[PDB]
Amino acid sequence: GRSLELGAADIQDLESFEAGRGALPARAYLQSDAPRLSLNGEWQFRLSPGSRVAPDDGWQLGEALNGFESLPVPSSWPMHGHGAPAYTNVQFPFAVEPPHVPEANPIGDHLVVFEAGPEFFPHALLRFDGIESAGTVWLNGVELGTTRGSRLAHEFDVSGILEQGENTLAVRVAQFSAASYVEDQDMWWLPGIFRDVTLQARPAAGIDDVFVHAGYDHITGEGILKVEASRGGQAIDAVVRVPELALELAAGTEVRVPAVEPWSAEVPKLYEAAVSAAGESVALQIGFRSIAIEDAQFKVNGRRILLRGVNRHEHHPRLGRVVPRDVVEAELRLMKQHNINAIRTSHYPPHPQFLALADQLGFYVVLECDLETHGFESAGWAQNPSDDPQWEDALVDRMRRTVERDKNHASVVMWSLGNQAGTGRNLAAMSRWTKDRDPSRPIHYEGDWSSEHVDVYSRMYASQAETALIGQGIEPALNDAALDARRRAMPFVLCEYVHAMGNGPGGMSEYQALFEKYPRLMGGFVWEWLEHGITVSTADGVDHYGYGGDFGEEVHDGNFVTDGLVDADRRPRPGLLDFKKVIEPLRIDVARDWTGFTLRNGQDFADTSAFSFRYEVEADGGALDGGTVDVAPVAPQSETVVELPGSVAALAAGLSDGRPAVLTVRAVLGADSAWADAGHEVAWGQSVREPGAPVPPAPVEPVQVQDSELTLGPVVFSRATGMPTSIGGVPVEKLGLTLWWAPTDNDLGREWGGADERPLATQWKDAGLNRLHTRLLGISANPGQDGGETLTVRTRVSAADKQYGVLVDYTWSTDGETVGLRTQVRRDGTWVNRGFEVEWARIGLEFVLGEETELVSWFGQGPHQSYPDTGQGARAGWFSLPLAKMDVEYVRPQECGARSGSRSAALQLGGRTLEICGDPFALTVRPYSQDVLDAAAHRPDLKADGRTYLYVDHALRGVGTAACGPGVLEQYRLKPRDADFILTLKVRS
Amino acid sequence: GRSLELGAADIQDLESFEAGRGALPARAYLQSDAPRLSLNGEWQFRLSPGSRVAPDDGWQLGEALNGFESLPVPSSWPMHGHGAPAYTNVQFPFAVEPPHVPEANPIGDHLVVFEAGPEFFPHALLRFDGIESAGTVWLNGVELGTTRGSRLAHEFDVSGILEQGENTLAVRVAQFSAASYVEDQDMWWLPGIFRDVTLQARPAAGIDDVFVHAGYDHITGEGILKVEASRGGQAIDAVVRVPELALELAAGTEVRVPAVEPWSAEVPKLYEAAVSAAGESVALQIGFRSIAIEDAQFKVNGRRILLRGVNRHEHHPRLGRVVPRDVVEAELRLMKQHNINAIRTSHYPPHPQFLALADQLGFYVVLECDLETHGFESAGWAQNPSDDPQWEDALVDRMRRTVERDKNHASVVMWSLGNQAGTGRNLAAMSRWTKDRDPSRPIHYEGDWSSEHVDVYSRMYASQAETALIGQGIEPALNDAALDARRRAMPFVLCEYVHAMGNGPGGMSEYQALFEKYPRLMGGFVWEWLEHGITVSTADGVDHYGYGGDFGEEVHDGNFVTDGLVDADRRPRPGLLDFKKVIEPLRIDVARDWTGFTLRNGQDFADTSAFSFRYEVEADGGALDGGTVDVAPVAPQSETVVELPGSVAALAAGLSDGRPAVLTVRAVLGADSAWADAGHEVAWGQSVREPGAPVPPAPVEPVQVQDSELTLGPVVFSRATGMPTSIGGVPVEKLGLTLWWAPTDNDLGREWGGADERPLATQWKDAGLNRLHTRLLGISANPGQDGGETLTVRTRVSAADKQYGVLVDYTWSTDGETVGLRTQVRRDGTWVNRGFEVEWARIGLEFVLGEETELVSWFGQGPHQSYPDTGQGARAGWFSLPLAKMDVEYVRPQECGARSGSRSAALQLGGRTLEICGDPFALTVRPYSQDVLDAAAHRPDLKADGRTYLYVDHALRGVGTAACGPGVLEQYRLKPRDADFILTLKVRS
Ligand SMILES: OC[C@H]1O[C@@H](O)[C@H](O)[C@@H](O)[C@H]1O
Ligand SMILES: OC[C@H]1O[C@@H](O)[C@H](O)[C@@H](O)[C@H]1O
Ligand SMILES: OC[C@H]1O[C@@H](O)[C@H](O)[C@@H](O)[C@H]1O
Ligand SMILES: OC[C@H]1O[C@@H](O)[C@H](O)[C@@H](O)[C@H]1O
Ligand code: NA
Ligand code: NA
Ligand code: NA
Ligand code: NA
Repeated sequence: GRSLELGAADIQDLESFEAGRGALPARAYLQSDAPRLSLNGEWQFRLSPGSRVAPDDGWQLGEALNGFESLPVPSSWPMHGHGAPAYTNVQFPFAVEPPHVPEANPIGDHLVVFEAGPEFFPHALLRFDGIESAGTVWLNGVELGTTRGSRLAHEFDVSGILEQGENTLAVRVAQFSAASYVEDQDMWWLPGIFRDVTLQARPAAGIDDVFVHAGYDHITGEGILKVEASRGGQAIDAVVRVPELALELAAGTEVRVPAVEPWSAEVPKLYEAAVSAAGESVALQIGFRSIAIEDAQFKVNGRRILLRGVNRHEHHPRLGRVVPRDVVEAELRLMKQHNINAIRTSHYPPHPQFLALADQLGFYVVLECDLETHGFESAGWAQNPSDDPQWEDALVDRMRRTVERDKNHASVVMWSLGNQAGTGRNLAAMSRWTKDRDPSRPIHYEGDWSSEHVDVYSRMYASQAETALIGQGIEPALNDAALDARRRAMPFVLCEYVHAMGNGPGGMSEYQALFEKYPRLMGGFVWEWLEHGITVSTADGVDHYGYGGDFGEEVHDGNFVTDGLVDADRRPRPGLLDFKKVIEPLRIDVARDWTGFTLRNGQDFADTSAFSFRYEVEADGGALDGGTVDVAPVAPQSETVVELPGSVAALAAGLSDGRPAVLTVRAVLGADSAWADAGHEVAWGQSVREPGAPVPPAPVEPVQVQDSELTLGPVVFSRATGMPTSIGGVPVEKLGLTLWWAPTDNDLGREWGGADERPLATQWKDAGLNRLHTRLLGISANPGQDGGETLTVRTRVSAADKQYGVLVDYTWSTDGETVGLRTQVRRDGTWVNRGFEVEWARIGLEFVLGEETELVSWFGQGPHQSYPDTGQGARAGWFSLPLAKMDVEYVRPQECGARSGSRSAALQLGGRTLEICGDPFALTVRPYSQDVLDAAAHRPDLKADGRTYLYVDHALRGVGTAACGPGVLEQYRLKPRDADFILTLKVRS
Repeated sequence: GRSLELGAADIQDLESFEAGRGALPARAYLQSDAPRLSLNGEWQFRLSPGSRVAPDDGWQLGEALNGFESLPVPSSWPMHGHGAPAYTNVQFPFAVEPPHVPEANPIGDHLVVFEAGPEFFPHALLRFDGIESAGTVWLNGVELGTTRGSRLAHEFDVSGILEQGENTLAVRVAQFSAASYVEDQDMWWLPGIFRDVTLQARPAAGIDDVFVHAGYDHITGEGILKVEASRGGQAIDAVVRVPELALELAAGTEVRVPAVEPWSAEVPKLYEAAVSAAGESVALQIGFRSIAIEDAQFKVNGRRILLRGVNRHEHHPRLGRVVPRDVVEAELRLMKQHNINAIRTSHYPPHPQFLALADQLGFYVVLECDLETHGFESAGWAQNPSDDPQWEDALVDRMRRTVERDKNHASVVMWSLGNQAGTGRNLAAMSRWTKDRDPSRPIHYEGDWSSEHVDVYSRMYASQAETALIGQGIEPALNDAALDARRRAMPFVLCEYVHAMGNGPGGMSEYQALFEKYPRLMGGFVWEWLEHGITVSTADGVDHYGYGGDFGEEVHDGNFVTDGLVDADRRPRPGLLDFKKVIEPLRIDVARDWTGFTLRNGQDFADTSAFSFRYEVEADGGALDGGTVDVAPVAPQSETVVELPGSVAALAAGLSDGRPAVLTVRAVLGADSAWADAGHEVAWGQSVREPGAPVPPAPVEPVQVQDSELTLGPVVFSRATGMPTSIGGVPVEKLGLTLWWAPTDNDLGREWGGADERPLATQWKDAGLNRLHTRLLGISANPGQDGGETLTVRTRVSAADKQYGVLVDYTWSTDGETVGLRTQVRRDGTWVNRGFEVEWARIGLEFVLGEETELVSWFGQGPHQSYPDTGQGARAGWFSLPLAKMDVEYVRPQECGARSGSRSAALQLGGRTLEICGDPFALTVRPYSQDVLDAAAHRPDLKADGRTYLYVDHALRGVGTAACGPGVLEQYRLKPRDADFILTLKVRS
């Protein structure tokens, strides 16, 4: 019969399996002297909820615009009130039935008027560097075409459509399209024209495309240069000038430069070049380097390299997918400042401006195509576009555009087909296309472990153990003997490892030792550089980051998008401070006798001439000595023993026994670089003269007994509970055993393997670890010394409904000045619950004091937190921080702020100071309780209550990376056990 | 050394394994002419948080009372502001380490001054009928003793301690003691002196104990009477008078009464008797009945009986464990009014006054000892007191006191050792003790399935299938051949079945048919009679019930305590209305031709003389005919065919085809009974002349097309969505498919068996059933009739991230007056998620109307809700209720209120009325959405939004009893399938 539905045609276009239509051939992004006009600025924007109600009212013509309001472009429009951001990880936010699209599909109509001078005639084009996800483009009312591939560039010919003077550009953007099925990255869904829009003139006798080939003969030191130039796809005559190298050559001819300085992330040497035809000149930066796979090793310029990498998404906490250039420059500088040398453009090509910065600052780049079909996995990959022939042209297009845009950049050392897209015919087609087009760069793809269509073997989150087996070449064989032979000849990369969500990542050091030991291991890229937090405010206007669910999403994945080394505003997390140290390119081992240090240059190409080597001896009262020592340049992968000045060793010999002192040797920048100023720290090592264990105070002065209180020097006990009620005028509200901490994001993740896959957080809750109860068994005084008396308080700790417990005995002693506390812990019964062994977070004490703390000082590791499998970046020394600065501003509050390896601590409580000494303990000080910390979903929920929560831990569990990847390694697990530890306390007024 | 802890002695007493000390021998509760004074009234009360701080300040003497305030006694003191109620099911609220007690142990000091006249001298006693959990008792400063067994009676001799005139009674009650380990019932923890306190004189030549033996010879009709009387444990001479039977006999001699009328729950004949010694007379009610197990059947007075039972806890929503006498009488009347004939005193003996009411109203009683160790189960029963020899005397005591108190009551037909206490030596000792003491009553205990120490085979929540196998005697054998032979000779009882939590219970009819078919099946007792809800109010003072967690509990079990047939205030839930019908003691099957009905007397002893048999024919406009028919008494377990007056059949023959009419036959009380008034309904049956399927309207008048709307008679469609936007001026805000409902408590329970034990609620959430999305595929008009046109709207329904869907096509038609809606549903793809088949809650439509509804009327089943496996109590007829009265006030809001079997419906929306007809559909009407219903944890969270949510379901799932016991039976499950159904709509103004 009849057909009455609306918008069927717009929707049928959105449901297209094809690439964009009407676009010029894909080419490089080129700096050209051709006239250009940026259309970035204030556009007009109208939002309709779906195609069926998007007006077809000739709005493209620019006149009589009702419903339109101002909107900046580039933009991610949900970041400007229009709709809301939405976060899913794997799950699609719409029903999975490709190529169909939901009825709720935000449609954004963009319109801008601009002036086209005569220099854009006769020929010109319009360039869009990114539209998420489907663009339709009209100029002065005529349709130029459509765009597909949200992070890829499209160029449309406007010759004979651009009119001199006023022009009107109209763009209809659909959030969802068939392309959404192939853009399922773990990140926010954010439609918009989110990258540059540019009018460019195309002069006659110009240059459309250039393909730089710049190799390096590491034996002769020769460069191998060929620069290809074309117009309309055909090779053209052009001249290539490289002044610094005294070169003038024809485009299209290979020459041998007698001697070039080769490009690497370490020494990113770049030669300025120009490719000139009659009507247009293109300016290039040329880095001479050759990539090769040899002996199951990934080599640049003849050397195996070590990738110290991160996964870099593009995200801004207020602008969405638009990352301003000053943020890009700052964050790339920040990466270099933390010894990073490699970037994976997870999981799509970056802004085109990124590539020149990577060339200049020096990163080995894995440039990744915009392709991810992860949400088909949950259905056994049924309908996976990667293996559906109908999607072949769309996916080859995506790969073509990815390669063509960035093929001229030395920093790109690998092409990646995409991410988490399964296996399939279209991936093979993308590989063959890339391999034919650009043999000079190995192909990467992790989704197909057989590695049939790639040149490197890539995995995500392989455990340290499996990595060690791969490093030795003894991983299990593939069933296919041919494929196994190929894959065993491949070097191995962790495209994602040590997931950096919340407190953590743990186990980074164990990976690094393998990277150093085994040449086949190329290194690894941390998942991920940044947290995708989005700024939002509450009533009082206090700012904080939002995550999945905080924007009304029907389906989401919560804080899983906040999984980074820096926050959305690029403030480092402790994991980055640790990472910087783990990947430091020099190793400095200070001799115990302070006569010198062993120095190993862990770089691949550079020597140590860029570094100044500094030493300082610090003591309780500050610096005793310091200076700089001169070090003959150490070659890459070599080592030497540097003598320290004799005054240092002599100072060590003169220290009275038990006086703590720390010798630190640092390698800093001898001069300003392009990524940091002179004096910036790159590497360091220490040797510590530990303080002698604190003398327990003689048990002098007998305990005083009263009706309800007991008194032992400065300590007052409740005779009912047997617990201290004040120490030296400091009110104590509670003292008890701790075995639990507020779960980290890692603790909320499933630990696969074994019959028990409950997250540790759930194991703890089931076991009652968060709700310990204490029963008093007895209190007794015993002869001490010369009248004095110790006080022993015996308790048992358990939880409601459990038969297992620990016996905890506190023996107190005092000489009137310092208080001696010995704690003994003994397992009672079998610590099994729900059929599995219970594990502990800690063995420690919680002191709850009835006064606030202004300042915390300690001798130990710092300044930032450290847990058994983290804190590589925490060095030995003396530290002091205001209470608030002891905390860590994770988006979801969780256990954090512990300072492991403390020998002494001092809390300033108003006018008094509480001092704690003893054998190594971890230190934590909070203005709120653990229950307040666990309950909080965002930082504003953390309310101070005027108390001080002081945690002193004899033992801590590790933090691992169980949110995604390995849990805590065996050596850092904490099974129930017996324990004993001494402390001394003292209050100064 | 020294020992400084406080309260060690009080705590060591609380940790005692022994029974109470200093108490008189256990005896019956006896109505005596001895002087008595109740000390119930306003006592003084002081609360301390534990033994170590409970003052030892001579408070027992009554002078200088600081910290004391007024408190009524009996009381559960947390119900009066002192502390808070706390609910755990299985889990103990304290660490499990018997006999030890937590430091947080509320200690309640009770004190009262009273006057003792001379009639309490020389000898007297003090009687406590219940103290939870540990009592210490002083009178005028001297310690009488202690109490253990919280629901058991203790009596202390006060001779020479009671002083003439003023006396001061002091009682220190500890909430927790070693006894708590054996009182772990699924209920609130509520300390207090919660039952009577009584001063009783003990005259010389009195009677301390009496033991009535009153058997019945069902062959001769003789009574067998022996009344034992004792003083100080020794048999004494007394005279027994039974006037009605012309008997005067000696105590201690067995006589044969020539003819007695025997006692049963159906005919609770009681003979008044007095047992008199010189100094005291005891008044008794004697019911002659004999209990016997024969041929694997439980028989009373020579007949197998059917138990129609409930589990009766003692709970009051504002007074806790104190249940006022008028509530006890009312609720027992209410039970009889719903055909219940049996009570299990779950899981402790009731108030002593209960036993006379049960004798008088008529219930077969399972009287259960106060014993439950359920919380040791989770540890493999390690340390279970039931098998720990140190607990033998305490547990034998409990059983002794239980039996001695109530052994004289005919209503007690079984003794139960306790509940969920595992297996063990002490249970065997309790059984042997009871068996020696009172052979006249079989022993019940469910915890030991081997049944070694019991006389009946008892289970909880055995499935209908397993019950059928037990009923046939073909359940699997025990390993022990001797024990198997014993158990197979036992009749079988479900001490708990068809858990009545929230919407439900389902599957009651399938159990009942087995009880009727198989003599070995004794029947069953529903878990439980009442919800243990506790009254609380919010800001505006609106009252509602609280459950676990609503009182600050650290560990609890939420609404699992609200699992009853009536609410805390004894308002019936729909499950009780269904239960009443399922267990109705007469079966009335009305003949299709309306000539008569088959009547089966399902009683065990009584005939049908107590019933008046009434008929009524009702039609659309009300009653057409009615009257009473006389029925010659039908013997128990017999049946007959009763003719109806010829006018009834003739009326059926005269009905024009399609005119609905309902013949109902009811058996009501011919005269007032002791539990209801004359006319009270006991049983009923119906025969319905169904209305003819509604004629679909001729598809006349063609559909009108506009830019954004389509019009088809009274219906206006949105051309974008293709859905109605108004019908006859009634705004329609949404129309779509439903497959999901707000989970019931049953849906939140694990369905054991199979690899999938996710609750159904979780299966639905994982599957996206609660978040369906609809895509429009096409809208088309088609030739109807004489110009007219149908309108077909094709849609697909799925959910985000899922590949499965349903195709839903709506074909609309109208003649200008009525609207015809045909809906077609077709499965698209395989409905599997997380590896398991998805099940649906329903196949229906949700109409969301933009106006409120005042009234709902329908022809179908009613007046209360009905689901496929419930609604036995809903009868056919015409019903009309205000919107609010369509809802069901479950404590936790959940799916409820559906009216299955509807043929027509009418919603009054202000001035207009919306009418729905069609083949059988279920009807639900709410002022709030399903998401609001699912989110709500208490009724105050249900906010009306001014809309009407109308649900019309072609198919519904059952509700089952999966919260505890069987899920939905196979025949009521709802697997994805294709479906089609027609409806007609019409708006009257
Ligand atoms: O012009 C349409 C097509 O032209 C091809 O030559 C080119 O490889 C593609 O980039 C595509 O855009
Ligand atoms: O390419 C084959 C691989 O595919 C992955 O998706 C899978 O998780 C691996 O176990 C491996 O089989
Ligand atoms: O008087 C103490 C004991 O006396 C026994 O004769 C009696 O069986 C028990 O009830 C117990 O109370
Ligand atoms: O008495 C033996 C029984 O004990 C129960 O606790 C158990 O759940 C049953 O499976 C049965 O073994
Ligand atoms: Na992914
Ligand atoms: Na938290
Ligand atoms: Na229980
Ligand atoms: Na709910």
